[PDB]
Amino acid sequence: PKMKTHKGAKKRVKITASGKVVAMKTGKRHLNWQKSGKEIRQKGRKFVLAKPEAERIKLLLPY
Amino acid sequence: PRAKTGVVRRRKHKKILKLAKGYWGLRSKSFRKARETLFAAGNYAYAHRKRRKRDFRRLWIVRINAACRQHGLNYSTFIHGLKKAGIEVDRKNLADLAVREPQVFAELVERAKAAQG
Amino acid sequence: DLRPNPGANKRRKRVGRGPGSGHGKTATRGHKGQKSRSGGLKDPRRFEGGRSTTLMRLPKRGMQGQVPGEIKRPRYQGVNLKDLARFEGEVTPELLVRAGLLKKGYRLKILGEGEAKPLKVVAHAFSKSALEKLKAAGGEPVLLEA
Amino acid sequence: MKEVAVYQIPVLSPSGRRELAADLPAEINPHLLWEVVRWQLAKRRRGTASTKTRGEVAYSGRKIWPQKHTGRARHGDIGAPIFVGGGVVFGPKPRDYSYTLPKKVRKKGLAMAVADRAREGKLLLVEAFAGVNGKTKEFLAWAKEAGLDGSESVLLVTGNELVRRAARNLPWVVTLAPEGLNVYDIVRTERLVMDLDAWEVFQNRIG
RNA sequence: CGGGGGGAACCUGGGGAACUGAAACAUCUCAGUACCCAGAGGAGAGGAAAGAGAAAUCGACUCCCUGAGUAGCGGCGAGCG
RNA sequence: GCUGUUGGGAAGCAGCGCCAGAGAGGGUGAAAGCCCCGUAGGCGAAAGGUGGGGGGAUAGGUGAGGGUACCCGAGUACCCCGUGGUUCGUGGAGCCAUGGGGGAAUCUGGGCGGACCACCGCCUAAGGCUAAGUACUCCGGGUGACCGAUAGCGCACCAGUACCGUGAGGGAAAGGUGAAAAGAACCCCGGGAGGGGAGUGAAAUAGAGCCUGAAACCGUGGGCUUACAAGCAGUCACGGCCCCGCAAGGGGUUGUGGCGUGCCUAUUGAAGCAUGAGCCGGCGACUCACGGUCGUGGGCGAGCUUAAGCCGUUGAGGCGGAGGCGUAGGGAAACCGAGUCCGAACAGGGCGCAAGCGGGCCGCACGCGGCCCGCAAAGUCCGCGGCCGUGGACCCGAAACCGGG
RNA sequence: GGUGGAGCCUGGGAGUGAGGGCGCGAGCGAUAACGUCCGCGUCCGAGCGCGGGAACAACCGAGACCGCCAGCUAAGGCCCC
RNA sequence: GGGAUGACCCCAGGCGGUAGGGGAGCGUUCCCGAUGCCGAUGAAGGCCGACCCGCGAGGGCGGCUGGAGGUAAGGGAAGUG
RNA sequence: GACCCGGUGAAAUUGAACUGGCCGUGAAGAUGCGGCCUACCCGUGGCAGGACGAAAAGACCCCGUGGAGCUUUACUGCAGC
RNA sequence: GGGGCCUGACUGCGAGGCCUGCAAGCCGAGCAGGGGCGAAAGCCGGGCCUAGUGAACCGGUGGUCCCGUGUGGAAGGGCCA
Repeated sequence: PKMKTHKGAKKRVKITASGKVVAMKTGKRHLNWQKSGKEIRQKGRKFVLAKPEAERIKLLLPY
Repeated sequence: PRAKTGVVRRRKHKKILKLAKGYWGLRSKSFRKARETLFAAGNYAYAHRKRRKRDFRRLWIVRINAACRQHGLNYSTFIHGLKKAGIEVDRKNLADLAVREPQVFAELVERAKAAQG
Repeated sequence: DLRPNPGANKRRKRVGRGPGSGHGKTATRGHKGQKSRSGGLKDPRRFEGGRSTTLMRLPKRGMQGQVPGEIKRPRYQGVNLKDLARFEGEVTPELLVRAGLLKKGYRLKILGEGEAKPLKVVAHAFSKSALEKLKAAGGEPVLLEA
Repeated sequence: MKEVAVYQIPVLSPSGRRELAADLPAEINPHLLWEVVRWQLAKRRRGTASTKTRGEVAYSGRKIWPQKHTGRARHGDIGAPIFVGGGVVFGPKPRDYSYTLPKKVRKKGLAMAVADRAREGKLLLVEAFAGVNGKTKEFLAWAKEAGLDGSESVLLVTGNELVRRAARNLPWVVTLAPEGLNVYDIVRTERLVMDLDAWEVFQNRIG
C-alpha cells in the first residue's frame, strides 16, 4: 500500500528549495567541558551528498 | 491468456536433431547430446576453415620442393630466386606447374637460379 | 481515419525486460550473480552496514509536539501582487481562491514584487515594504473573519 | 483548413449547407485518437482471469518426506509451484485495467474523430426520416435515396429510437445514440450519419 | 408457549498465540492477527449526544471518498497511526 | 428460400428473390438471417412465498404565562489503587471502560472542553428499543483480451472415492469411434486369444480406452561401412561405393591423412578423479497492487486534476472541485517575507529570488503589439518503461516456534 | 603538442567489495613453500580463442566481425616423425 | 560530409569478452481489425524438404498425413520460449 | 547354492562412450592432454587393484549475529511460597 | 630563564583553504562589540607542535524574547549555555 514518511528523519533535517538536505552540525550536545568558543560556536546547519539523496527518498509524501 | 508451451519446443528440438544426423549413438537421438556435439562441430569447423587455408599451403610447398630439388636445388633458394628475380607469381598453389607443365616449370627454375648469376 | 491504424505513437515501448534466455539480460537473471539478493536486501534508503545508519545527526526541530496534538492556528499564505496583476476591479479572497492561490488555505496575506495596479485589494495583512507599492494608487482592506 | 458539413434534402428543400468551429478537418493527431481508444476498449475489460496460488491450492502442508537421507530431492508440501499438482507462480488476479484518461483529452479526441470523417466527406447530418415507423424494409430504402448503398459500414447516431429500430438489425450498420458518442465507433465505421438533435448536443459537449 | 442441534463465508461478544520484524534481543512488531468458545441473522453490530472541539460552530448511527501517511505515538528504533 | 452444381454429405460455389423491433448463439452429414431450437418484441398463475411500491385502519401524540421549589435512573457519579481501549509505550495523560477501597447529590446539581485553577462555553450518565444505506456467497442466473484434460475445483469420468493411516488426517489416476452402429452374418487357422478374406463406412494404418499420433525406446528389410587395431566420437582434405539430375553440381556412407580436454554449476583455477543430469515428452522460476523516483509519448498550462458517488449504456459515456499536487521562501517557533535565520550590528555568512525568446505573424499607428511556438518561466494529468518502498515480491528447500485437535 | 569508445558537469541502472601467476622493490618465513602480506606493472580473471613452449590459466608472439585451394611475417624453427 | 534529407550511395576509423548497462528483432497465447477473409478443390497439428527470403531467432513454399477449424496487414494485452 | 538346460524373471546404478600400459603433464593421484609401448573382433566362468567405484547434499572441523535439549550466584520475567 | 602589568582559556562572525566515502578532524587573515599589554609598531579568539578521547537518543541544572490544546495563567516543551 501507501508509503510512510520517516519521522526520525522528518524530526532532524530540513529539506530546502534547491532540493538540498540541511541539518544541524553534530558534535555539541554535551561533548564539551572546554572547547575554545570557535568549536562550540561554529554550529549552524550544513549538507551531505549521495546521502541527502538517500534522505529525500524517505520524506516523499512530505515532499 | 495462458501461453502454454505446446508446439514451439518440439520444433526447435527436432531442428537440432536434424543438424545432428549421422552422429554416433545418442549424439543423434538426444536433443541434449546433439546440442553439445553440434557446438563442438561448430568450432571444429570454424577453426578448420582457417586450418584448411594453411593445410593446402603445406601440400603445395612439399610438392614445390620435391619438384625443384630433383631438378637441381632446394625450396629455400628456389623461392628467393622467384623473388629476387622479381617473379612475385607462382603462388605455391599454382605451383601445380610442377605437376602439369614440367617444361614450363623447369623454365622458371632456370630463370630462377639464374637470378643468381 | 481507417480503423486498423491509429497506432501507438513513436514511444510506447512495451519492451519490458524478460531476463531468461541465452543472449540478453539472462540466466542469473539480468543483474545479481553473488548472494543476499534472492528475495530481499535491507534498504538502502536508510539502512545497513550494521553501523550508525547516518542517524548520528541530531533533531533540531525542537517542537515535535506534545501528545494532545498540533495547535489550531490561523494559517497565512502570502501572495505576490506580481501574480495579482492578472485581473482588475475587486480583489478579494474567494474570487482569489477559485482563481489562483489559497484553495481554502485559510487566510490571505499579500506582498510580492513588481508593479502594482491601482485598485482595491482585500487582504488580511500587508507586508510593510511591499505595501509602499500600493501607496502609488490602490486599496487597503484589513482584518475580518468574524 | 476546410470546414463544410453536408445535410440530406430535408423534406422538399434542397441540400442545406452548415458548418462551424475546427470540428471538421482541423489538425488531426493519430496518437491522441489511439490513446482514447485503448482507454475505451480497455476500461471495457471484464478482468476476470484468476488462478490459485500455492497458498490457495487445496492441498496440505505436511512435508512429503524427510529433509535428509532419502536420496530424493528435498520438498515441502505438494502445493509448491514446481510439482505437477501445481500452484502457479504469479498467476492472473482479478483486476481493473481501467484508468482515468484526462477529460479534456476525451474531447479533443471526440472532435478530431468527427473531423477525419468530415474531410473524407463520409460525414453527413440528416434531419428527416420519411420511411421511419420502425421498420427495416422501410429504412433500407431511405439509404439508397441518400447515398447509403451498403458499401460503407455506417454509424447511426440519432436521438430517435424509432429510427434505430431499423438501422439496428443491419450488418453494415452500427446503431447507437447521441449521449453514447465516442471515438471507437466513429473509427470502426467507414461512413458517419448524424441527426441535428444528436449533433445539437455534440457541440454542447465539445465546445 | 419456548429452548437444545445444524449452516460456505459474513457478524458480534468472551478468551487469545508463536514464527516473524527489529538484520541478536527483553519494551515495541507480528496482533487483538491465526485459533478456541458463545450467540444472532439474512444480515450483524451500532444508534438519537453526560458527543464533537473553537466555529456568534456542528447535531443519531452505520458506510465510501477525502482529510492523511496528516496530528501525533515510538528501545522517538524498527515501525504504528 | 427453393433450385442447380461439387460431394459420402451443402449450409460451399452459382442464378433469382425475401424477412428483419428478430444479422445473439447454438444445432443440422462441411461454412445457413430466410431448414430445426432460439433471438428482438409481446402475453401468462387456480396454488405458495414475496409485499406500505399505493391508499386505509387504528396504536399513539394533541396546548402557552405566573408562583412553589416535590422527581429527574447508586454501591452509581466522584476520588485513590490496579489494568484495558484511543495516535498516546509513564508521559504534562485528560477522555471512555472497571477488579479493589472509600463513597454523594437531584439543576445554587453533575459530566466535558487532554494535569490543575479561574473565567467562558458544551452536553445530561448510571433503563431499553430502533428500519434503510455496509459485509459474505452453499445455491440460481448472467458476462469474460478466464483454462482447455500435467490446464481448470482435489473431482469434466459413480471422487472426498480408490488407496494410506489405529485415529485426527491424507488423498489418486481416469475424457474423445463415426454423419450414422452401419460395431464386422458367415467362412478359413485356433481350445481360446488373436487374426486372414467377405461384409459396413467417404475414411477401418476411424474396428471398439478406437481422431490426431509426436519423442524416448523395440523390431524386419535394404543401401554404405568395419575383425593390425588408440577414443568427448567430431571437424577439415582428398578417395572408393550407393543414389535422384540433360549438367555445372548435390546427397547418404566411410577408407586414409590433419586438428581437437563433454554440457552445466561453482571457482584464483575444471576434461577434470569437483557439483548436477539414464533418455524423451509435458509442468517448471523477476509478476501484480498501491506509494516513490528518474526517463519518455501525448493533453493543458496562472495552471493542472479529479475521488467516492449521481443521471447514461449494458462492450458509450457524462457529471461530480470534497480534495491533491504547483504558484515563495527563511526560522525551533512566535513570525517576517524577496527576503529570512544567527546577530547589538543599513559586520558577515547560511539557505533564498533575480528567467528568458529564434520569432511564425500582424492592426500598414514607421509601433514589434503580441498571438504562437520549442513547450517554457513552472508545473500538473493520463500512458509506457528502468530502479526504489510495503507486501509470501525470482522459484524450490530447513532444523525449528505456536494453536486446536 | 595531443580530436581520443579522451576528458568535464547532471541524472537513470549496475555488478564488484573470495582474486590469481609473473617481474621488480620490501616485510614475515629459514632471502623454504604453487607460502604470506603491502607497493609499481603486467597478464589470466573475462582472451581455457589462435602460434611457439612435447603436453600446460597467466612464460615468448599476438587483441579472434565473416568468407578465401593468395601473399609478408612475430615468437619459435629448417635430419625424420 | 551528401544535402533535389534520397535513413539511398561515398571518405575514414571501430567490431574477443564474464558480472553487468544499453539497442533493435523473432516466436507463443489472448483482443480490436471481424455480420469481413482463408477452408472439405482440404484448417490447425504432424511427417519430410538438398528449394526460396533473414546475420539469427525465424519465415515462405512443395509432397505426404490429418479431417475442422484458422485468421494479414496495423496495433493491444500477458500464466510468453 | 554357484556352473549347463527349459519356465517365470527383479535391483541400486546410469552425461554420452568407439573406456589399454608407462614416463610426463595437468586444479598437485588421467581410459579421455603429450611422447613412447603395446594391442585381431565378441563373449563365458572366476579375482577384486583402479574407475578418487555404489550408497548417505560429512555424524569430525569450521562458518550461520541457524535450531533445539541441559546448567547456574548470566539477564529478565512467571508459577509457587 | 627572570620580571611588571594582566585574563584574548573573549562575544558575534568568517574570506580562502588542508584533509575526506560519510561525519568528523585541522588552519585561518579580516570586520564589529568590549578589553589586556606597549611610547608606538603592534600582538593576544589558551598552551613550541603533532596523543590527553566518544554520534545520536534519554535525562539534569542554569538562562531565554519562542509554543502554552476554548481564554488568562499554569503543567510540559523549544532555543542558547
